[PDB]
Amino acid sequence: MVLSEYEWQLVLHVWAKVEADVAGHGQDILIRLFKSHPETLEKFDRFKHLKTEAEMKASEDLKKVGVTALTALGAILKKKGHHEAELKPLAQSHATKHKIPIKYLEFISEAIIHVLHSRHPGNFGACAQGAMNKALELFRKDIAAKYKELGYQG
Ligand code: HEM
Repeated sequence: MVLSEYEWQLVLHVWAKVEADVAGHGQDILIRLFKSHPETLEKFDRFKHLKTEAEMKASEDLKKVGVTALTALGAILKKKGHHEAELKPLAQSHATKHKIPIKYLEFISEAIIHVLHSRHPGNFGACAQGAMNKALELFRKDIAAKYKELGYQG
């Protein structure tokens, strides 16, 4: 699949809103992920004891993890599908070290869309939601290919 320039511009326009406060957005996204899919928290060896939203919010270390993830995602989205350099090390760490199934990337894609819908309806209307779905789907498909190259199904 490919995104049009129109679609990339919708994706990057709403992404600029995230950058007003990446840490706050990442906190919402991670908490959404963990509460919607408690099994995902088990993958974070440093944080798997933080089993409620109140505990999650009170860890600056967890919020720094959120910043790291969203900063990397922002850089990937700005490659507009020419993102192969950014994905090889990311796939290697998530396939082989963190052991993240592709389905968990579908979960965090869901959480990202949910948080953007909650916080930025003025720039996350119907067209922008479709474009972001496609951009994150492309990210997951390209990661899944790199998983396969490393011998992991995902
Ligand atoms: C948009 C999707 C994601 C992006 C861009 C992303 C990015 C990153 C980056 C850049 C790092 C630090 C370098 C590395 O270890 O590769 C990291 C660490 C990590 N990621 Fe991801 N990630 C994503 C999704 C996920 C998901 C869904 C999970 C688990 C359900 C996960 C689990 C982890 C863990 C456990 C670490 C190590 C955290 C720590 O330092 O304690 N990642 N991620």
